[PDB]
Amino acid sequence: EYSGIIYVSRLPHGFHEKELSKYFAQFGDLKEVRLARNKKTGNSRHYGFLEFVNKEDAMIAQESMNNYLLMGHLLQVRVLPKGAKIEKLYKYKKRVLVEKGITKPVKQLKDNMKQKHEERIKKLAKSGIEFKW
Amino acid sequence: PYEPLIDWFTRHEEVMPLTAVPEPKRRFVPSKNEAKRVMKIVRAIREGRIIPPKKLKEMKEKEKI
Amino acid sequence: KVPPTIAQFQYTLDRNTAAETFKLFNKYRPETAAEKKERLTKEAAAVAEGASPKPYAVKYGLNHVVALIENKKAKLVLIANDVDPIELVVFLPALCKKMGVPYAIVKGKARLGTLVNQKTSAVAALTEVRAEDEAALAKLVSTIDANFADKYDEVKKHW
Amino acid sequence: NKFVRAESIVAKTLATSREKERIKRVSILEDKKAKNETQHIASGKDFILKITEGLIREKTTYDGKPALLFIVRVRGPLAVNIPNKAFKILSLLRLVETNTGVFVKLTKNVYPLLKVIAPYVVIGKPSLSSIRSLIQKRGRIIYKAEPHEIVLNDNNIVEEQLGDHGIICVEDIIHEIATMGESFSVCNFFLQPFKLNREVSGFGSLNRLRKIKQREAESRTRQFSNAATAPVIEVDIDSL
Amino acid sequence: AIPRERVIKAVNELIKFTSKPLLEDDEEELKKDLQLIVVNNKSFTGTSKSFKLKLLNVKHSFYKPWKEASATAVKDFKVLLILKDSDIKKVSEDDLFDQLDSEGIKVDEIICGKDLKTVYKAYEARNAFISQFSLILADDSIVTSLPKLMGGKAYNKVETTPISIRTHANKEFSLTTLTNNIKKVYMNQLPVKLPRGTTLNVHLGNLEWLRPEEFVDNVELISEQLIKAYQIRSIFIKTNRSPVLPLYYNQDVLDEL
Amino acid sequence: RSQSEREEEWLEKLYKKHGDDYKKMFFDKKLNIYQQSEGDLKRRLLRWKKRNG
RNA sequence: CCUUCUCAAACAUUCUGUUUGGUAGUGAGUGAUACUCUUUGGAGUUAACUUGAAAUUGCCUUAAA
Repeated sequence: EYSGIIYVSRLPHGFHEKELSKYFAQFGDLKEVRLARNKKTGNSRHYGFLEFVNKEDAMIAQESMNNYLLMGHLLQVRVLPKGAKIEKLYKYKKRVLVEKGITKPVKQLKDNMKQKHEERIKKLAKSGIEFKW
Repeated sequence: PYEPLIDWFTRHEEVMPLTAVPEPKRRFVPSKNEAKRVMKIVRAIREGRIIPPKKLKEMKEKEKI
Repeated sequence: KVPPTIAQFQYTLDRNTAAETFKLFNKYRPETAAEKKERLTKEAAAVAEGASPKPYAVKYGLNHVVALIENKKAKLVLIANDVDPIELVVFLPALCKKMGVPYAIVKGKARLGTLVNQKTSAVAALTEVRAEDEAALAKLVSTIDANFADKYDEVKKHW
Repeated sequence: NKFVRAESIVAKTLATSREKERIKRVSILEDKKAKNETQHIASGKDFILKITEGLIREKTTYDGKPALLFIVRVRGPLAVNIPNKAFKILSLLRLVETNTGVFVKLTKNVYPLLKVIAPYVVIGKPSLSSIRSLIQKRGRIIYKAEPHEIVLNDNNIVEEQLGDHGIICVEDIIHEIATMGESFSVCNFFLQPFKLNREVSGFGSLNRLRKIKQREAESRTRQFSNAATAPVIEVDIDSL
Repeated sequence: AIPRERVIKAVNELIKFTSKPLLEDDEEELKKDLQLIVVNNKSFTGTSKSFKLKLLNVKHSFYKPWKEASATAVKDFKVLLILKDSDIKKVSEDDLFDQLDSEGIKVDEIICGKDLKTVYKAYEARNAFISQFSLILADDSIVTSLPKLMGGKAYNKVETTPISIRTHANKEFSLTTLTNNIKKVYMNQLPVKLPRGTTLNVHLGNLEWLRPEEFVDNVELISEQLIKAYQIRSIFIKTNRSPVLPLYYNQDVLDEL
Repeated sequence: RSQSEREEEWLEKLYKKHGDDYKKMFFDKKLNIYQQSEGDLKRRLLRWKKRNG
């Protein structure tokens, strides 16, 4: 048997969750659609999972989009066996760096840097390379 | 009576072509018939037989008014 | 009913695949009589008063296409499904399969003729393509293979 | 309704994302320029591009002097849905309907909006003769509830409408619009901007070819720079 | 400036390390031969991660030895020129060769933004074409469009990323401007990126390149420019992840944190 | 017999691009648009020279 | 099945030289040990390489009808 969950790959760039929901909403009703995305960057990975309320809608979508060509990408859609419920898929967005580690006093980190430089000199001496300062 | 076809011959793809037929130079060389036609048109233009397209445009621009 | 070789046609490509194939083919329309004539006249005029690369066009002649096939030069072949002398095209699919050249069956010979400035073209094939469309050509070949050989793997069976 | 395919949806989404990125970048650059933090930007001085027939490109800077401009809707890009940022600007000028055009006063505060709505519309400075012809050929006056949009017909109607500022005839409105008059803002809003007829306005054998030729010429004549410091493109509105 | 004795000692130690007591040169010929200097700073250009390249002035850039010594290698050094569509027609390969053959430098190919978006659109083809060239020169106008057309993979390395080159004189395109700017870049500059991070690295080339004394002079010149540019920090001369050799020690920068 | 003006001009380019090195002329892509053999090129060059300096 | 942010100034005006500014990207995978950082949990930098645009889940309406 097959479940309502569907796995779709080879998604063209920019084919986000909203577009998938709008396109697949014609085939009955879709329970939920999720698209894989990277953590550091919000762009999708070109593959996601969508669930259908009824198995007939899922099979119809799979048949229609089995090898559909979409602007240079031939979409491949598979119907998972019975069960195999979709797992979590966070809606990752662009990550912007935030600076927090400047609380230490400058005087303390000065001595820390001096000690680190001395340790580095000792280490490079231990590695078989003779050097000073 | 009614049975599916069998690919006994088509099962294995043909790795090599059928006939060598060494390629002629014309395939790797610009067309000679086009050159002959161009030379014929040049001769016609020189003989005052074919009006060059630019000359036709110039004449028509004066005309129609 | 009809023998397995007959009814192999009419199992054409889907709407999207056929549309994409025709869109790709429309970028390589051979120059019509007027276009070639004007180009030749311009060349003559330039020569009168005083190095182009190989032109790219779709090969469509039945004899020319058949010659291109069996030499593995052709990459994609389009076959009309409404050829009145069916014997002229019955052997084309099997010959292409034996030679391994990707092939497809399209609806209507007039559609093939339109993209080659002809009333009716029995077949339309591509030999060489520009580097820009090479990736597109490979993608179309893969899509056609997936939609024809696997989807219609029984096209050569069940009379 | 009719089935919607995936190709159109994907194309629309990509075009909308590109337009949104362009608008965000342009707005951010303009806001920084207004703040006078011009230390690190591509360009600070404004630029206006004039394209005319063969085609000749002229690049000129924008000064603070007021100027008269005419804007006409273009209905482009093809697969770009108007974003909210541009939607608000279009609604403020009530130019949503295609082929619609109105007269606005060129000012520094209006340059960012013109840049934002640059691809959607075509702008330029019409001559006095063109303005007079446009005003005297088309017009609308809202008449009494007032669900009627009857075309301008009588001079006495002009007296009834405004009256106070000496606007007693269509020529008064023409002078106020062409010249930098005090009532330029008031008359323009009440003028119910014109609904210019479409170019081809036909369909058929010859009409299809003419429309195809016009579309081909439009791409060459009009371009979408999409640059952050894209100069405002101006064409000869007098021809239209 | 830092004494030249320390740099001499560091280069001598690198020379000793390069030699130590399975046919092709997989990674060995590049691991113990590459010369680079690591410069530390307080979040180099932390405001934004721009892909701007800084062309450090060098009396004897590695480009000439790189071309000279690139003959005996599988990878062949090449120069890529990218110009706007309008000016590509005016630019001629024969003229470029004639005006550049005297100096000895050559241009392998000339490309335009139109080509990148049509023939090199494919990711595989784009990667194959970009990887061929080691030096990339792009017209100042088209550098902003290049990242979108050429993707981000080419920017993962200093060699692949484009380098801005001036080609306009009096606001009008001038052949001589490009002709001499390419020469200046080739034999009078050293590109280097400005990463959005504390660490900064400059690739000085292989060890067999410009003589150690010339290498020391180049290191001193680069260090002077870096000091005059940013509030840099401890600097080390390093081979491929080999033991670091400190060269400069900045302390006033810490108090400014 | 005589050589055409275009043929004479092309032979002049071959001459004052390579001179007498027919081997180099055989690989001259710009001038040798038609990949003619070395013998034909040398024969044409000799014929042109016989009627010129 | 739409195409991609194709330059702006100061000096010098030898007709191009000096200085500045504008460049936020398909993803996945492999991988050579240094920088700081806050002390903890890893945040940003640092060689090199494979890829069919490959991939199994990181907690406005005349391209109208």
